[PDB]
Amino acid sequence: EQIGVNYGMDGNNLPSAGDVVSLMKKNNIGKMRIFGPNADVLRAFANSRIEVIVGVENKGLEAVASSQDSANGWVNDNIKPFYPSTNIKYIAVGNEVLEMPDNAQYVSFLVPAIKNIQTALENANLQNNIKVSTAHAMTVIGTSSPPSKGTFKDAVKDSMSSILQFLQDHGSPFMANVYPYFSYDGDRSIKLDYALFNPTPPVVDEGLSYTNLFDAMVDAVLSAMESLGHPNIPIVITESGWPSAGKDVATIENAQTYNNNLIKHVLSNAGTPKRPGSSIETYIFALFNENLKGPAEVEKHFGLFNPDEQPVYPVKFSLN
Repeated sequence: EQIGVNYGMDGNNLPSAGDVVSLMKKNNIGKMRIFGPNADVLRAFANSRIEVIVGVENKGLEAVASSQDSANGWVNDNIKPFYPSTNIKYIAVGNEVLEMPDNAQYVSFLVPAIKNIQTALENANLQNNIKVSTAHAMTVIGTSSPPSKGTFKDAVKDSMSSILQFLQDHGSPFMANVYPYFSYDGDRSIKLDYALFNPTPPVVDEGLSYTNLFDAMVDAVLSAMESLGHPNIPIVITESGWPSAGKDVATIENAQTYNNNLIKHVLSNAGTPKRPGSSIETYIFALFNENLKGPAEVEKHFGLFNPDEQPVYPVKFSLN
């Protein structure tokens, strides 16, 4: 029912955690994601009722993969002290680990880290309350057009099969970072209107109507999961957004259009064409412009808000 955001912290000038809680409450933002442990933040969110995804940082995967004691320590230090007052719902063990050159060094730690974090939750008696997954980039997807033909790249199938079985066994969601922006930027034969949810001819695929690129990308992931024998794993969109400066189509107007339209889309009952009828759990990337991101200028312009909490552009955060 309420939208989520990524609470990215890679800026040198961002608000206190308490101010961030107030900003989310004021704007009916009901879910948030952090990329790593942060006690000050989890403390600030106590009794806020905001649902929280806490990450294991990619650089922390090796420790928790290599030892159950380490994974137990991670849960006991970073999660257990804050639950249930802070409503932690998921641990996202790693971010964009697979099919990403910068993270190739961490790939061998991914699956054992997921499993050890799960065991650590069980050891803490938190397994009924908090589930475990990992956030994937779209680089894990091989074929994506048409969405019905979606597959995983051959190179990730082994890892992905293991991950999907884990998810099925634990009733845990696939977490996807999904950016029509990047798909469009890299292939200008895509219609910009389709990327933005603007009026555009729908794409009919096996009787299903794709009115926008977001739905097409998400459904390619669903088809890919089905192709590995997993038709019943839900998807949480851990990131989606559109930068407001730094490229021809990275503008105030386009970011405003994309994020307003995305919110209206995912909070509605539309669903996606393969899974219609229910809201899509989504975390906008990101709450603030983050002035230490880079190197490309677009990276510093993913915020719904400037660091002073002034909107970068107006956003309707609810269906009301």
